[PDB]
Parts: sequence; structure tokens; C-alpha cells
Amino acid sequence: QIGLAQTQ
Repeated sequence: QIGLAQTQ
């Protein structure tokens, strides 16, 4: 489970 991810 991942709620929110922001990746760069």
C-alpha cells in the first residue's frame, strides 16, 4: 500500500 507518491 502506498497513499501518495511524488517522484523525480
